[PDB]
Amino acid sequence: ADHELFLQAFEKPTQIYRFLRTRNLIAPIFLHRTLTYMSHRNSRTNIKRKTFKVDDMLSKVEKMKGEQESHSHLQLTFTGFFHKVTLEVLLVKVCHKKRKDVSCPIRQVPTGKKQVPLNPDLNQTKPSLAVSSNEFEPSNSHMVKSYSLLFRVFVAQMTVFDKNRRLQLLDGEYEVAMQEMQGPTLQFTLRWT
Amino acid sequence: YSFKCVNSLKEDHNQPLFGVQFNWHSKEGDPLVFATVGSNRVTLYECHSQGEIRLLQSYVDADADENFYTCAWTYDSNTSHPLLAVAGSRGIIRIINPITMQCIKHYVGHGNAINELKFHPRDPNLLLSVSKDHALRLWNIQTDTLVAIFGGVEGHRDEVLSADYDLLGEKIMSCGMDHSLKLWRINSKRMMNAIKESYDYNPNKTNRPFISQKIHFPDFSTRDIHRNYVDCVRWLGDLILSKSCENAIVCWKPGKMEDDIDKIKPSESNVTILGRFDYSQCDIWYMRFSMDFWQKMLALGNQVGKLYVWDLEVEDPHKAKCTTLTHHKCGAAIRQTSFSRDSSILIAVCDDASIWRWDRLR
Amino acid sequence: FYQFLYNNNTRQQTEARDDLHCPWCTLNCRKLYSLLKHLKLCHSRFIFNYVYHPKGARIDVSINECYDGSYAGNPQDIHRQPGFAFSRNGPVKRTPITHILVCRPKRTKASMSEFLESEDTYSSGHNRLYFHSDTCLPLRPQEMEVDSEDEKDPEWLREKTITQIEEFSDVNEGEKEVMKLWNLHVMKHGFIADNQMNHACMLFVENYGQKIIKKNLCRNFMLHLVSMHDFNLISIMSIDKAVTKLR
Amino acid sequence: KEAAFDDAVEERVINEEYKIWKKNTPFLYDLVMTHALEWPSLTAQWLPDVTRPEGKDFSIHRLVLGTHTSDEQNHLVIASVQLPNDDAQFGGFGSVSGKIEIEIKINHEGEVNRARYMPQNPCIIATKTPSSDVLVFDYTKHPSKPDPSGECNPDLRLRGHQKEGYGLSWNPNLSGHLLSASDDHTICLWDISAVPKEGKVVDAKTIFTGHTAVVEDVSWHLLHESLFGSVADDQKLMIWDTRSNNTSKPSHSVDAHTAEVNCLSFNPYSEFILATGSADKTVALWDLRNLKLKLHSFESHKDEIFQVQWSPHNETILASSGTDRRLNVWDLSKIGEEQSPEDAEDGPPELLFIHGGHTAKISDFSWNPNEPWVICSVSEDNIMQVWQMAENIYN
Amino acid sequence: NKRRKLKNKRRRSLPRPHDFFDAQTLDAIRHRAICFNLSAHIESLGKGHSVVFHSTVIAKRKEDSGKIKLLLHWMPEDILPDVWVNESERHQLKTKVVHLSKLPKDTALLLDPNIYRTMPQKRLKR
Amino acid sequence: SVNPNCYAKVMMVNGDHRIGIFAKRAIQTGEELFFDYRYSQADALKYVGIEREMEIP
Amino acid sequence: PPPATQISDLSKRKPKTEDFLTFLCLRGS
Repeated sequence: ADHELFLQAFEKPTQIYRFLRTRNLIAPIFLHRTLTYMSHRNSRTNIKRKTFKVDDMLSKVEKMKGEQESHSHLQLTFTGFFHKVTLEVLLVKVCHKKRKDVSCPIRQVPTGKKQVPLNPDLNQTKPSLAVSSNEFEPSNSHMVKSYSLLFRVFVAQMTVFDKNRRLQLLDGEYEVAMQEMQGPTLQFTLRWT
Repeated sequence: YSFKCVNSLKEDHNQPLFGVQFNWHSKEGDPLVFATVGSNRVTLYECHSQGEIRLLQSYVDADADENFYTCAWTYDSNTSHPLLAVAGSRGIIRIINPITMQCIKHYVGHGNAINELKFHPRDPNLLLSVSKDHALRLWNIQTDTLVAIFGGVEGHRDEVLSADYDLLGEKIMSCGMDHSLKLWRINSKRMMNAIKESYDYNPNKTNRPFISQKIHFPDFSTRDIHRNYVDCVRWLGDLILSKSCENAIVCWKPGKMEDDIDKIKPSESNVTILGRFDYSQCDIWYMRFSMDFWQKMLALGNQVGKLYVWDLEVEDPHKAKCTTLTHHKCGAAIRQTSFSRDSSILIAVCDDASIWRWDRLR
Repeated sequence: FYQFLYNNNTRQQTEARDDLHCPWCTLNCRKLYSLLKHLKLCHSRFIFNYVYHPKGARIDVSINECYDGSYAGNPQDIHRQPGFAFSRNGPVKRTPITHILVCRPKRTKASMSEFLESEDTYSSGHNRLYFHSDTCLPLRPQEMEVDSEDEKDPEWLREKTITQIEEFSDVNEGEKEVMKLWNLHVMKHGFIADNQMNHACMLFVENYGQKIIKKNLCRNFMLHLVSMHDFNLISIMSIDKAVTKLR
Repeated sequence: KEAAFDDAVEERVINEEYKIWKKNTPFLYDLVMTHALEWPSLTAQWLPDVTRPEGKDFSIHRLVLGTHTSDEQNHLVIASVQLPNDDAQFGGFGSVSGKIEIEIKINHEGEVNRARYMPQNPCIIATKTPSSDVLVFDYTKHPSKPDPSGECNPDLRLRGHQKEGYGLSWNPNLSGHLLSASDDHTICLWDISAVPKEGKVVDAKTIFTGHTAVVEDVSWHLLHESLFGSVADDQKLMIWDTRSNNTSKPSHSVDAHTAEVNCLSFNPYSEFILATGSADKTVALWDLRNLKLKLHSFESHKDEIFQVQWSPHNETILASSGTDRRLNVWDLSKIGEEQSPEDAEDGPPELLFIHGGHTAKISDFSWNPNEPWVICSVSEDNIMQVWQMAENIYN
Repeated sequence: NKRRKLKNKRRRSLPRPHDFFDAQTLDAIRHRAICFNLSAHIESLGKGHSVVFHSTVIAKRKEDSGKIKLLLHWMPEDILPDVWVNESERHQLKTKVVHLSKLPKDTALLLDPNIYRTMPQKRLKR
Repeated sequence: SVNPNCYAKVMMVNGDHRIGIFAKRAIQTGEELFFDYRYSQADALKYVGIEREMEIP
Repeated sequence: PPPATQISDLSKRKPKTEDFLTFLCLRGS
């Protein structure tokens, strides 16, 4: 008869199996490398004789190899807004979710503002610098995720740090898009005085 | 008598249609909503002026491949939300709340199929589901606990398909293919104790489950009324209507004409026949008529698609001045009929997925 | 080549996208044995067969008619009302159960010569859910023990026999009550022996002798006794006992 | 709501996964035992004593558990189980009579928050209860049959904690010495060996107040009776030593993870190795000397983990499980070992094995002496799971 | 029993044990899968094992030298943390394909909650 | 079933004919019970043709 | 159906509506 009805009979089993693959490829029920008939996987034997006190000094070896530091004291100088009204900036702090709380809490602070002209394109004026202290702290970042910054004339966001303990930004020039409620945009550059 | 077809809609599934239901459980000024059960689809509609009918939310039983047979409008006092129970060949009761858009009360336990659904006139939480296995079970949906069951050892030896509540909900008539006429008195001192206790139950109270009761001894029985299958009996006050495949409708009262219905003992066997509103062209069963809200007007369809209409006034079977309304476009099989909570709107449903609304010509 | 068959009435054939790769799970099997082993276990909802190809490999598949798709947890949970089902929010009394599925893995080595040619349960306990016999309703493990549902004498039987007594016309009501009490005494206990017959005598008078006074049907009851003494089930001293119990 | 709808869909999923897991189970597991209990038990542990009947593959093992019920009387229960020492004996392996049963019942109060046997005499046990007093029992003195009167006899029970809690650890060397944690943020100690006929209730011998948060784990060093540590929700663990003057200043301290930590486990073989899980899907370990540097971290788990244990007879094996309804096995000898791309896509080399054969979340998993290759595990569904991995993974 | 064969020794033909799944959930999953493919394109573009990431720029960054950089961003908004890229490697990163095994931990629930649901959903009890 | 764990046996009690059932073999907890209806072979196929048996040999 | 095109029949069967992809699934109708 018509294969459409034949396909219709088998559609649900295949659709079920397609979703089953997707979740297991993300949350597997078992280790496929442990399969007897898949023996080429994990072909290496278990050398249980391998000691584990060696992990102690090996950890020190990588730690002095992976020593990190940060500049010091964020600074940034303003540049004219570009669009076809002043602008405000905000700083936020993101924290890890604990057992009792359902969603990871986030705290925000009004870092400052600047009196940007009404879409100043060029030759607007004769500059101003925004001063940021050492608000970020590695010990604080131990208990909370990395911080981030907000921009509103109008919403925009820019994050300072990553979980790899390496700073994302640097003292070059920046020009972020400015979305409302290409297009609106604010420019500046970063410093470390 | 003062009626004419003003509207007619047909469902696209072309499945045979079944029990109709008009939401008489409404309030003054509420939209006039009625419901109907198909094979596996359930559809609701509201009548409107000019002959328009606006299709309302409609569902389908895409999981249970069965033909729905009976339905009954439902109301919840707690949420003030109306509902409507349904049933079919698989003997499973589902009660969908239009406010919830869904059914969340699941009730199974009947043997083969369900062929009748009706609520208590006073308590909306009590329902009788007549079944194919000759069983008469009662459910306390508000407590979800089962109530006494009727039939059993001395019940109908054949499938019952027609039963009715009286106006006050005190006696329940029952008739099936065995042509037996068995009734049971609700007011029996034992039962309301259980009904009260049906409302007093906690599953976590004890390991002992609720004790629903069993009955086998009707307050009266007989079979002399019809020599063919009976499928339409109603409580005409203290009088009892009855319709068979033999193209006659007969009303009758127990014992002698002076005998009180409530004074009749179970040992009684006498009959008083006072009904001759006969018909024709409808020699097959599984046809159900309709009644107006005020019990003043009787309308019955026909297999050949006509109508058999009489009033419940002083007009009596002494002459039986019939009103045979007819629409030429409808002739296949008038499966059921349904009045509104008044005598103004009549909806006639044909078997071939088509309905035919008749509005009063007053 | 993948063959899909519906009673051979309608069928579709496709071509494999790369060899030794699962169409559904997208696993690079790298072994046709690891492939066919993957097919049955992973895709249990279907059936699979090897029909060979001009190249050498062709697979035909179809639906598992006896697929074991069903709920595996506590059976009592399914029949609860929605919302109450799948609660998992409190301890639930459930019947004990035990199953044994692996006594020793066979661990047979892979071999296609045997595998293609071939292609070419220690449970214990009350597993399934039981239902109330009287009312066709599901049981709960809580009451799973006391539920005899059976006894010496059902209630409806008591009703039917009493009704049948009234049918008799030749019997005055004084006598009619006598056997009603006496009979209902009988299948209440189900005596079967002559010794029990006598023992039932002082037993019946002991329980209902006051009710005999209440009904004031004593004289009929002495005569009802005398019949048994005529039937040899009663001795004279037994009759004396009834007199003492009555008075 | 959609969450209710999705959970209902999730109910179908977990049933599917168990079905799928069951299908593949025999070819990956060398033993499959399953049993369901009337009332869920929070924790379970093997009796160290074991006996193997002559000429009989099934070995006599005994397990101890508690009772958690809705509103009925709870009991302290000890159950026996038979498991085939020889798999060559094919009533699948043994007789049809069954290989598992329960022998001991004693009235229990509330639910067993935590219970263990003191090593120098497994007959005497202590049980953490919803009541403040930590109950102590010995099944030898008490009748095996449950007492229907409802009375319990927590003889030599322990006082000292204001409220209930989690965390119990007998001293491996000192007899009668155990550390208990509570919601009182305090760690209490007792000396059972020194307990007189004082009234069958023993006040805390020593009370510690180091952690600021609810202390939930505390354990002695597996080799040193003097050394012990505590773990609380404060995400900070602190190492302690006995007789060290004030009881609130720890000898050492470190924050284990960025989320709450409630699981501590020293290595029985290596003195220095101390495994520490966390609720942030992360499990780690530390060194007795190197507190500032984490040796390694494990994050394969997809939810909170609070039960950790080191495999017997196997120093390289550590296992943990939690709310993700998964149990993860790790090979220490394989940390960072190069593996084929078919292995990296499967898991890290250090990841030994992953088990997920239980519809309900498992609250406890426990192996036993003399059987390093089987794990008992208690799920919420009253299910007792015992299973043996294939030898092929560990050659 | 020593001669105990495989588990297949049950019966020839018996009534079906009734399937646990349902229809209305099946359609919802399909449409959820359908709308999932409308953005991730696992079935259409990823062949059931891959996801397509098209690159967009939020900010343009220029240093003191000619290493002008762009901050690439991808539409699913559940993608990897946002990274700075230069102008030279623009226009071919405009189509990034990442395997499922390479997805971050948090992305497991971002794409679909039903991938893993913490069944208690709250602290009813320990 | 054709190979039942139970069998039917007529008996005489106090002048009353009755039929009882007894276990054809020893039986453990939770078994399903069977006995031979003992109709004709053609009748057996007509009503009780289901045998639910796999052939070991 | 006469053309046994490819494994693409799966990609033909599922997206029967809502902008069927690849524009070639119609061949194996």
